[PDB]
Amino acid sequence: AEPVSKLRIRTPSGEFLERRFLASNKLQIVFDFVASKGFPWDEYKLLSTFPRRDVTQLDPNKSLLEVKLFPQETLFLEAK
Amino acid sequence: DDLSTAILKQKNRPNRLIVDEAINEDNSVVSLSQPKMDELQLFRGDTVLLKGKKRREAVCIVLSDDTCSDEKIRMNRVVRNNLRVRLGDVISIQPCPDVKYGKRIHVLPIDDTVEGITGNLFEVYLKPYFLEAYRPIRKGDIFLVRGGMRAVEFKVVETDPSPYCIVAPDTVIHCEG
Ligand SMILES: [Cl-]
Repeated sequence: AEPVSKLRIRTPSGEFLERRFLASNKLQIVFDFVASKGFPWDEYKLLSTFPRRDVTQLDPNKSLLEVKLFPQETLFLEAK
Repeated sequence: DDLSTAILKQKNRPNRLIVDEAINEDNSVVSLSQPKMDELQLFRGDTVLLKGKKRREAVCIVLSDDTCSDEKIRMNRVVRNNLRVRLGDVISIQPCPDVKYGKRIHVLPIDDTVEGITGNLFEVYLKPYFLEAYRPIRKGDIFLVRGGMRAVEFKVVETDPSPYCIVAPDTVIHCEG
C-alpha cells in the first residue's frame, strides 16, 4: 500500500466528515474537500489538537506527509 | 462490565491494559501502541472511555505512541488519580463515540482560597486550557490546570449532555463555586 492519510473532521455541530487521501496529496486537496461540504477557507479554520495547530495556516502546496498529517488524524472545523 | 467481573468461560479481553507513565503530560491524553490501537479498532484522536478501580471512569483522547508496549497504556497523574490507579495496575479501554459537543459544563475550584490569590480564573486558567483543545470531560473529574504562576485544580460538577461531553467553542462554561 502507498501511504494514505485518513482524516476525520468534526463539523461545527460536532458530527463528522471522513475521507482518505493519498499522503502525497497537496494539503490544498483537503481544503477543497471541506469547502465542497460547505466550509469555505475564508469562513472556517481547520484545527488539529495534538499538538494544537491551525492546519489552514499551513502551506497548501505541501503534501500531507510533509505537514505531518499521516496516517491518521482527527481535525476540527471552527468558524473564523 | 466491571474490571472486577468475569465469567469462567470467556473470550479474552484485548482491552485490559497496564498503566504506565505518560510522556505526554496532558490531562486529556492516553497513549497506546499502534498495533494495540489497530487491534481495538481505535483511530488517532478518538474519544475513549477508561474504567478504573471503585467504578471510577474517565474519558480521554487516544494517541499512538511508538515507545509504548502493546499491553500498556500511558497516562498522566491526573488521569491515574481520577481512576484511582497506580502504575502497573489494570484498566479497561473502550471506544466512546457517544461523546457530543457539550451545551454547558459546571466546574469549580476545589481550593476555596485560590480565586482570592490569583488572576481571573476563566482568563488565566480555563479559557487557555479548553480553547481550541476539544477536550472530553466527565462529571466528577478533578483536573489540574497550569496557568499563571501556580496550578489550580477544578472539579467537574455537571455536564450537559450528562455525564460527559467535549468542551467546544460554544460550550457554556459555568464556574461557581
Ligand atoms: Cl451548570
